[PDB]
Amino acid sequence: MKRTFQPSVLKRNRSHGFRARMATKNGRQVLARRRAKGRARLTVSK
Amino acid sequence: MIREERLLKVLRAPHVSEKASTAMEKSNTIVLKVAKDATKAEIKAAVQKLFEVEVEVVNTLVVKGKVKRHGQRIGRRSDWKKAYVTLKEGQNL
Amino acid sequence: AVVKCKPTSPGRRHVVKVVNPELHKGKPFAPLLEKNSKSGGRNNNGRITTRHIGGGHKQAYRIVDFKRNKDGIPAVVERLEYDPNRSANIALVLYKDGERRYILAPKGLKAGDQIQSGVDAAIKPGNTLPMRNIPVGSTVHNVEMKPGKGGQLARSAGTYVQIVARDGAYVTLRLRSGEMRKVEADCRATLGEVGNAEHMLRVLGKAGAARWRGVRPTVRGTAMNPVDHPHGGGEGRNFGKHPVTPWGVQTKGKKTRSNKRTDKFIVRRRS
RNA sequence: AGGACCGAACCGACUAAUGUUGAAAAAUUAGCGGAUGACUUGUGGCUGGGGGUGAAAGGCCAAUCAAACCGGGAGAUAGCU
RNA sequence: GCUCGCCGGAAGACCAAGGGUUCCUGUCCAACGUUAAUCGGGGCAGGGUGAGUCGACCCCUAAGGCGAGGCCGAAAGGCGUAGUCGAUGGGAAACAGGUUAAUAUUCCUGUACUUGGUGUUACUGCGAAGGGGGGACGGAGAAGGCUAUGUUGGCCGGGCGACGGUUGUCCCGGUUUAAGCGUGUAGGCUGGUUUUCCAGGCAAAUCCGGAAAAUCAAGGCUGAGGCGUGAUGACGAGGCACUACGGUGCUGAAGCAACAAAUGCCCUGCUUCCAGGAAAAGCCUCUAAGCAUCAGGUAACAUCAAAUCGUACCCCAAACCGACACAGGUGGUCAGGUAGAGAAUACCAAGGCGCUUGAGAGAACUCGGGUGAAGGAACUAGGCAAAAUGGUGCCGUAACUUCGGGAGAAGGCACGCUGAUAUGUAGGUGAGGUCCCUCGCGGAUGGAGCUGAAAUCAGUCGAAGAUACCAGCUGGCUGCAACUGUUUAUUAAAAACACAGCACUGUGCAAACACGAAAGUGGACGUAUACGGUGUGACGCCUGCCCGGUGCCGGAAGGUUAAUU
Ligand SMILES: NC[C@@H]1CC[C@@H](N)[C@@H](O[C@H]2[C@H](O)[C@@H](O[C@H]3O[C@H](CO)[C@@H](O)[C@H](N)[C@H]3O)[C@H](N)C[C@@H]2N)O1
Ligand SMILES: NC[C@@H]1CC[C@@H](N)[C@@H](O[C@H]2[C@H](O)[C@@H](O[C@H]3O[C@H](CO)[C@@H](O)[C@H](N)[C@H]3O)[C@H](N)C[C@@H]2N)O1
Ligand SMILES: [Mg+2]
Ligand SMILES: [Mg+2]
Ligand SMILES: [Mg+2]
Ligand SMILES: [Mg+2]
Ligand SMILES: [Mg+2]
Ligand SMILES: [Mg+2]
Ligand SMILES: [Mg+2]
Ligand SMILES: [Mg+2]
Ligand SMILES: [Mg+2]
Ligand SMILES: [Mg+2]
Ligand SMILES: [Mg+2]
Ligand SMILES: [Mg+2]
Ligand SMILES: [Mg+2]
Ligand SMILES: [Mg+2]
Ligand SMILES: [Mg+2]
Ligand SMILES: [Mg+2]
Ligand SMILES: [Mg+2]
Ligand SMILES: [Mg+2]
Ligand SMILES: [Mg+2]
Ligand SMILES: [Mg+2]
Ligand SMILES: [Mg+2]
Ligand SMILES: [Mg+2]
Ligand SMILES: [Mg+2]
Ligand SMILES: [Mg+2]
Ligand SMILES: [Mg+2]
Ligand SMILES: [Mg+2]
Ligand SMILES: [Mg+2]
Ligand SMILES: [Mg+2]
Ligand SMILES: [Mg+2]
Ligand SMILES: [Mg+2]
Ligand SMILES: [Mg+2]
Ligand SMILES: [Mg+2]
Ligand SMILES: [Mg+2]
Ligand SMILES: [Mg+2]
Ligand SMILES: [Mg+2]
Ligand SMILES: [Mg+2]
Ligand SMILES: [Mg+2]
Ligand SMILES: [Mg+2]
Ligand SMILES: [Mg+2]
Ligand SMILES: [Mg+2]
Ligand SMILES: [Mg+2]
Ligand SMILES: [Mg+2]
Ligand SMILES: [Mg+2]
Ligand SMILES: [Mg+2]
Ligand SMILES: [Mg+2]
Ligand SMILES: [Mg+2]
Ligand SMILES: [Mg+2]
Ligand SMILES: [Mg+2]
Ligand SMILES: [Mg+2]
Ligand SMILES: [Mg+2]
Ligand SMILES: [Mg+2]
Ligand SMILES: [Mg+2]
Ligand SMILES: [Mg+2]
Ligand SMILES: [Mg+2]
Ligand SMILES: [Mg+2]
Ligand SMILES: [Mg+2]
Ligand SMILES: [Mg+2]
Ligand SMILES: [Mg+2]
Ligand SMILES: [Mg+2]
Ligand SMILES: [Mg+2]
Ligand SMILES: [Mg+2]
Ligand SMILES: [Mg+2]
Ligand SMILES: [Mg+2]
Ligand SMILES: [Mg+2]
Ligand SMILES: [Mg+2]
Ligand SMILES: [Mg+2]
Ligand SMILES: [Mg+2]
Ligand SMILES: [Mg+2]
Ligand SMILES: [Mg+2]
Repeated sequence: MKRTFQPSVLKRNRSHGFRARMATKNGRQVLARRRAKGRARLTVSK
Repeated sequence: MIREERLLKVLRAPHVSEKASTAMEKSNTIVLKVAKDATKAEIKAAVQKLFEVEVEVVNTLVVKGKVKRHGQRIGRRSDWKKAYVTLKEGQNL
Repeated sequence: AVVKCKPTSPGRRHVVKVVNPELHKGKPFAPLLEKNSKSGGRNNNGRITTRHIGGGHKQAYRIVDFKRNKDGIPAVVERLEYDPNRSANIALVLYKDGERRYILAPKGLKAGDQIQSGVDAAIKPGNTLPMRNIPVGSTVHNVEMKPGKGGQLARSAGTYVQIVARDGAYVTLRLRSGEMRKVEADCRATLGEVGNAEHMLRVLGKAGAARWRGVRPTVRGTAMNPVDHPHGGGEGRNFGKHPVTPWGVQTKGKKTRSNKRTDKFIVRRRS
């Protein structure tokens, strides 16, 4: 059966990438929260 | 003109392997490790000045580094650049 | 001419089409073509604002001259063409100076016919004049509402406006709806009726034919649940409500016009 | 010519048996419907939660839907166990 | 290694997406692998991805995104102009052969091609952010001409058979060659040329558009394939020769024709239809400002350059999505032989596999199948399931009907093989030869050779000839829904939804209505033969009475009644 995760790198980066997060103030707050938690990976970018 | 500082930085090491040896002794091609940011023109000029050999053409590829495990800890080796430098049929490097 | 189809299949049995052998069979005139993509009834918020819109055949837009501004220069009708953007047919006309335009094709216009616009133009179908120069009692179409704006009324297939009275700076017009409206006398009109009057005699015949025209299915309010529509709900078929729109407004008789800015121009409503 | 006919690909899912700590959190086997169309499919895009979308089943919106998920008010309140 | 079995429109081959070293070699067997493991997609080490032409980057735009100023909004923000991004689409150029353990249109060999920078020569009006052209476009259908490809014959090399026969009308193997360059054919489109003039193309134009004469009758464009060259080459059966027995050195014959033939090409064509079928750049062309014995343009030649990144490997799957080495899911390309209408189905080729526990035994019972006396729905809620039917041609086919249907109604007959007609017919194809020719890829004639249904007559075998696989059960009465469609992903596919049609009602355009504190946007680049809402639901015959209640519409005298004063 067709499962929910159908990978596409371009869609992944356009939806969740660094530049997508920085384009909006709420995405920038996502980055701030993850930096404050100390995540080794801020975004799906790499 | 590429400067000599750049030319002395560009070449890193000779590459040793069965394919490299066969290239040298069949097609007069030396296989070199070069700088990751080195262009074909830079490799040609550097080889021509530092090894004093006339170069026919340069082919390059980027070698992706291997993921390895050291002491049950996961690391990765660096990518490097390999250059196939064909000499002009009488050079003997 | 209206032709009933033979019942060779259930989707064909009830089809009645309008075939016009006088329409151009080739491609439209390219310099007067533009693109127009479909909306799906969606506005710039991405939301559906008009229901039942979507799909249908791709269509290019034909630039049609509603202003009719080349006055003094005669034009010859090069041909009649099908226009997918409207119910009326259009006419490719060539001006004596070498310019080509599209116009709404009035009834009786044929290739080779001559037309002209301006105050000095003759009074015959296809000619465009200010209604101050058009006689009272005339049948006109493509009627301007503001001088120089371009025709806005009586543009559909087979429609026309009747000049009923002239008083001062204003003409009174009878519109297809039955309304009596005041328009400035300096507004232009084109003599005659819009052609293709048999447009209303076609029978689509099947659901797919409506789908071809970009119309999506209408679901009755009673067929829904209460959360979806005021008419929804009921074990079996129940109504017991005053009929309303999906947004709760009475939909059988309740008037919705509220324009005090243009009230003064209406002599009589359509009734 | 045809929302025409029979029938593969392709799309679907009417019956039965199996399976039900499965090979599988919806399938397999044998049959079954559509198969030039209101068809089907790849890539990309848009619509956001009392909101969307719905040929309308309260269906669907990431195995979650008569109001998604995540974090917070929050140790809600619990005459109940 | 030999044998057996399985797939073969796939269970073969090449990719995109996704993964990321899983690729190759050596080495090890703890753990991982549903068993063992010397093996592995496992551990460890080393190796491996070579491009002017393939792809990306790049130029160009779609949907859509963002958006200088700006407009709007308590703030955050929303929208949007100029623009700028954004492929799933448009835009230059490379092929064949050889080679590695592992890359190859990338390396080597041979033979090419494109675009640009210079410089020499010759000629010369160049010039854009502007104008025009072009790019540039649908569905269905029909046919011709071809090719890929296949079959047979010919040819070359070899063979003479474990058991009757096999020097022949016998058997086996091979019978391949590209891009490019030249030529310009089947087909398709279009009348050409010169002269004068002009309210159009945001200005100009010699370009496009329009008008008016003369003149000639063929001029142009496009275009598969073929042919020649590329190629005295390459490849090539085999033969000879090494092995550290996994692979490699030398040498090399023939390499043709006929027939069949696409879903590929001519074809972005042609015919027809309505539901009327992107954009922009590259490209061609025209001028403006302007440059103006400069620049620049065209042509030729020589020279230089063409960067960067990807390239291993899997890719219907043990490497992707499914927690698994999981009977699931996953877009594109290719399409051999016999039979067959076929990409169905059966059996095979090339290629790939036997699905990572085995070995016995031959109880009940479960699962998946085969057969079955006599009966034949008696079973059961119910013929559920099973059994049965099943092809082509021909004959023949009822009520009813909206005249299309019903209909494949129902039912019935023929069907293998051999010979004759005719040692291969009708048809299709068509060599040499022969004549003519606005002379070549021409025409007419002629039929050799090749291919090749179908019918009739005669005979013949079997229980059975549509023999396997494959492949409708049929008829009658009645409810519902007109019909094709849609739906509860995962217990409901239906009489439910939709539907064409009908009706009522709103709406005069800054439309009603909808999304939006707004600006705006959709409706619609539409304009009452239009658009929205509501109910009903093809079609036929029809749709009666009630306005008291609730709603809606109209009225505005009178009574009552807000802020205000
Ligand atoms: N399994 C056996 C293989 C299978 C493949 C099949 N195509 C054939 O292939 C052979 C093929 O038949 C042979 O052609 C011969 O025979 C043909 C007629 O039969 C003739 O047209 C031809 N002129 C003649 O030379 C060829 N020499 C070798 C091929 N391997 O036999
Ligand atoms: N004019 C007379 C027509 C002639 C054509 C014929 N096909 C039939 O058509 C009818 C058709 O049979 C009817 O189906 C019935 O019978 C089927 C089989 O027994 C059942 O599966 C079905 N449940 C049952 O309803 C149908 N209801 C209406 C059709 N008009 O009678
Ligand atoms: Mg090279
Ligand atoms: Mg490279
Ligand atoms: Mg509607
Ligand atoms: Mg409706
Ligand atoms: Mg309706
Ligand atoms: Mg409705
Ligand atoms: Mg509704
Ligand atoms: Mg319901
Ligand atoms: Mg309600
Ligand atoms: Mg009820
Ligand atoms: Mg009720
Ligand atoms: Mg059909
Ligand atoms: Mg479904
Ligand atoms: Mg099935
Ligand atoms: Mg059917
Ligand atoms: Mg079918
Ligand atoms: Mg319900
Ligand atoms: Mg769900
Ligand atoms: Mg709630
Ligand atoms: Mg609290
Ligand atoms: Mg608690
Ligand atoms: Mg073997
Ligand atoms: Mg590894
Ligand atoms: Mg391996
Ligand atoms: Mg083990
Ligand atoms: Mg052991
Ligand atoms: Mg390994
Ligand atoms: Mg700003
Ligand atoms: Mg914006
Ligand atoms: Mg834009
Ligand atoms: Mg761009
Ligand atoms: Mg693309
Ligand atoms: Mg490989
Ligand atoms: Mg051929
Ligand atoms: Mg590869
Ligand atoms: Mg397994
Ligand atoms: Mg699997
Ligand atoms: Mg598939
Ligand atoms: Mg098959
Ligand atoms: Mg047994
Ligand atoms: Mg048993
Ligand atoms: Mg048993
Ligand atoms: Mg049994
Ligand atoms: Mg049985
Ligand atoms: Mg029996
Ligand atoms: Mg019996
Ligand atoms: Mg019986
Ligand atoms: Mg009984
Ligand atoms: Mg009975
Ligand atoms: Mg009983
Ligand atoms: Mg049954
Ligand atoms: Mg059966
Ligand atoms: Mg009954
Ligand atoms: Mg129905
Ligand atoms: Mg009916
Ligand atoms: Mg009825
Ligand atoms: Mg159906
Ligand atoms: Mg269900
Ligand atoms: Mg079901
Ligand atoms: Mg209406
Ligand atoms: Mg308007
Ligand atoms: Mg408007
Ligand atoms: Mg509006
Ligand atoms: Mg309407
Ligand atoms: Mg409606
Ligand atoms: Mg109904
Ligand atoms: Mg109904
Ligand atoms: Mg309706
Ligand atoms: Mg009052």
